[PDB]
Amino acid sequence: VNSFSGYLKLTDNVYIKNADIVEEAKKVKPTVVVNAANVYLKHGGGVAGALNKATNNAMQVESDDYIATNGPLKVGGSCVLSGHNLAKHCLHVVGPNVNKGEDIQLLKSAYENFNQHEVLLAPLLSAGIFGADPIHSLRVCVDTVRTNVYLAVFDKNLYDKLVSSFL
Ligand SMILES: Nc1nc2c(Cl)cccc2s1
Repeated sequence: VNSFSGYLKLTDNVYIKNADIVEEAKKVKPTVVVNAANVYLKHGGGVAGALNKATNNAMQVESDDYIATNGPLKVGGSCVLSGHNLAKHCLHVVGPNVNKGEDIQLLKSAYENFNQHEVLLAPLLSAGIFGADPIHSLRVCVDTVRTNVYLAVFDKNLYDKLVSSFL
């Protein structure tokens, strides 16, 4: 049993809810929250910008030190950093950004990072300002992630379309 409430069950291991991920993290304090990161961990807007704002910029400060030591992530890659006030850990995952011309086949590699964690609160990778089709992102998630994933969808309209169209 876990703390997640109000989710629709899509499969054995994938759950979905219309919820503001910043507000969901604050309520649940999950072991892992996933950030929709870029390779520079520059959390300016989107999921990254919203989560970073909720940490009072502490996520960005920590991220800048990580990049100064390690250099940029790979598209499809990830790193584990602090969850600050939102979670124990934040898994920063880089899905491909279609608005930069990145290979959408890298979306499966991105979701494979989730399999290193037994339970996660996450957004749909490469959705929103990363430009991918969220219906596609949900299909790749279901077909790739084997651990227990609780997906948060900000847009009520999109949430209802993801559920109604789910095979
Ligand atoms: N507070 C929140 N901001 C966002 C943004 Cl900017 C994108 C996607 C989901 C959420 S939840």
